[PDB]
Amino acid sequence: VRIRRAGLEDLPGVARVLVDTWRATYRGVVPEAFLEGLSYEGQAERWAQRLKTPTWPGRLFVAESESGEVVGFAAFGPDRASGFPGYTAELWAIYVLPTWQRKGLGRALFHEGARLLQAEGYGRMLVWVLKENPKGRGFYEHLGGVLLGEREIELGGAKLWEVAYGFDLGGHKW
Ligand SMILES: CC(=O)SCCNC(=O)CCNC(=O)[C@H](O)C(C)(C)COP(=O)(O)OP(=O)(O)OC[C@H]1O[C@@H](n2cnc3c(N)ncnc32)[C@H](O)[C@@H]1OP(=O)(O)O
Repeated sequence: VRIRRAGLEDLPGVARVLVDTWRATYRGVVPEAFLEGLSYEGQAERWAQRLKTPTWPGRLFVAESESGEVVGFAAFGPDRASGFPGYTAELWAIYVLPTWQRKGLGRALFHEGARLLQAEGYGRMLVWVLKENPKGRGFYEHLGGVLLGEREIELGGAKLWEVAYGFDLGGHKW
């Protein structure tokens, strides 16, 4: 239903959306061991430390169900040294619980963050997504993202490919 900035009380819910969607989306792509390892508590604490840090440049958003549960979230911030001059912002994470997907929540989250990054003066934003994640890829391609590059990372013990999509913030109306 609605999108808003996250508060500290929203984090336990943010952590569940994160872990549950990671588990549902990366089955057979990211090692089972690693996926089983994710922690609701660990995740909630990590975001909590960030939210509590006054100088943290990250921006957090959550998507609410009709009754108010946190069923989606998105984090935006400065790029994390991706090596693409001209791309100063990055979509750190965006996840919507499987059953709440394809109802416009991801788009709404995306637009809210891009709007804020635009107001903060970032010219362009990129996003990294697993080469083997059709869901996220299809979503970004549909939204206009242009393929920028790729890199191999290692999650769990697995070496995996990741691709980047670029989006224009300046000038565009989000
Ligand atoms: C940010 C990094 O972590 S990359 C990882 C991204 N997260 C994941 O892959 C986790 C699994 N997936 C999800 O959480 C969600 O599906 C997301 C975040 C990828 C997308 O959010 P959703 O709410 O499902 O998409 P939403 O309903 O807002 O779709 C918006 C538009 O994109 C289109 N779209 C969304 N996904 C796809 C897709 N996979 N293929 C083609 N089109 C798509 C929708 O049809 C819609 O089109 P429309 O505006 O013309 O009607």
